[PDB]
Amino acid sequence: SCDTVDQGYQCFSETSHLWGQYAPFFSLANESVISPEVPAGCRVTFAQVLSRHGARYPTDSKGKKYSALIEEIQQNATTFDGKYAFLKTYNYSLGADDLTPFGEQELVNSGIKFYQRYESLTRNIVPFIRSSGSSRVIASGKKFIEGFQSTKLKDPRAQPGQSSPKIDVVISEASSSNNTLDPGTCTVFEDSELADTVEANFTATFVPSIRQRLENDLSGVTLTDTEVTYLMDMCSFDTISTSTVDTKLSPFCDLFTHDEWINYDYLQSLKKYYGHGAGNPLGPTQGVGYANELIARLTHSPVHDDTSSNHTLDSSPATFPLNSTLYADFSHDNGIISILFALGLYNGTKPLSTTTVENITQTDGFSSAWTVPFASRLYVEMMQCQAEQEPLVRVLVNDRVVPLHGCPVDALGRCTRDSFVRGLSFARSGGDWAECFA
Ligand SMILES: *[C@@H]1O[C@H](CO)[C@@H](O)[C@H](O)[C@H]1NC(C)=O
Ligand SMILES: *[C@@H]1O[C@H](CO)[C@@H](O)[C@H](O)[C@H]1NC(C)=O
Ligand SMILES: *[C@@H]1O[C@H](CO)[C@@H](O)[C@H](O)[C@H]1NC(C)=O
Ligand SMILES: *[C@@H]1O[C@H](CO)[C@@H](O)[C@H](O)[C@H]1NC(C)=O
Repeated sequence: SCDTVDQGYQCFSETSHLWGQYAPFFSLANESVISPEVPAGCRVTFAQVLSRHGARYPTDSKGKKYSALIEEIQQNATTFDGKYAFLKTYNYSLGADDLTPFGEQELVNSGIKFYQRYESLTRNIVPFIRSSGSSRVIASGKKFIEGFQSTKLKDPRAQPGQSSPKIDVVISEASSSNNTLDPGTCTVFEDSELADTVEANFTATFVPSIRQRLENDLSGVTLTDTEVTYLMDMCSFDTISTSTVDTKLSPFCDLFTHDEWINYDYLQSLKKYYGHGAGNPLGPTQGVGYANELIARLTHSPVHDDTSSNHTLDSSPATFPLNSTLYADFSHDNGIISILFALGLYNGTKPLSTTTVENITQTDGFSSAWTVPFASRLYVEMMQCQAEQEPLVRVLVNDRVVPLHGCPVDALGRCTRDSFVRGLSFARSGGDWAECFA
């Protein structure tokens, strides 16, 4: 009941919604001031979904550190009581890198939801599908296709025995690969340390108090600030790795107060903002490949790009068809942040304060949790309306209508295609990709 196909993960939302990019997808449809519904007189003629992979186990690296930290807490501490008792016996048995059962289901759900929302097209049109080449992203693509195909089969209006939807293109994450979904070739951006600095500066403003209380409660234990954030991370990973994802919040969660979760969440928005978003000088530049691919799709014309795009892939109709109506792309949070910013979507957002928490009003809709949670989705729609000769573009971020920037937006969040594309002059010029090397 608190976890559904349509509304996502609304369980314990006072905690679970502040885990940033470790938050399980939760729908923001009700938080949308503008209605997500197709307006009257309007028909959707195009839909692209860009999705993150689903909930996962910790990376092997982080998982070794979590697991070693907890042993140390077990070897050293003398008092494990009250909220701390569970820690004496806690037996680290999380897996590593792979999607969890819960994460698998999120993407099945996401396929169901995309199939249903665009049913008057998904009934007879097989989406053209791409995925960044990482096992968890690929597996996610296939779970999404699973749920989509299940729903098509049950739909009385679906044209049956069409080819299956499949992952048409797996884009390489190798270091030499031009990957629009998650670029790794911008040498100077790859070397950036802005995020780390910001992370440390902000963690120093709220973590030491927590560190202190933990050392106080667990006599014999001594912790770094970084270690405290590991036990904060465990609250998400120990909640959504288990069978009890829907019924029980991890015990890690209750070692920290709501106000500390607020800082945690904000910390997570900072890492993403200065790591991959407008805060980082080459962050939005990581999104221009995809933005140029998006424009080719919207205008049914050849990709004009010389940043992250692979030309062998994009100049062939087989691996980059221009008229497929429906498209699905699967990737990582960091690439999705860059793309969100390269598309102008958060150009109402002032650079985030590195010293003080900012609520979702101050940041004008930007947060890690609101943009790239586990199984995040972005939908780009093109629609044709009664009073207008031109197609109108509309964008939703996790079910929230996000008003376009760079073009004359109407009160429904939309701009004409031609003006939206013209607005994307930063991506059209290649953004700051020339600086990847000087
Ligand atoms: C572009 O894609 C092709 C086809 O998958 C591949 O073999 C080649 O490595 C890619 N080139 C770059 C620069 O990514
Ligand atoms: C546990 O004690 C060891 C050895 O004294 C020390 O080096 C380590 O930092 C302590 N760790 C924690 C998490 O308290
Ligand atoms: C890959 O991107 C680089 C850097 O933008 C570009 O110059 C090169 O020609 C591209 N290679 C392919 C196969 O698209
Ligand atoms: C968004 O603002 C950035 C901030 O520099 C600018 O480069 C970009 O062109 C703007 N994009 C749109 C669509 O307005």
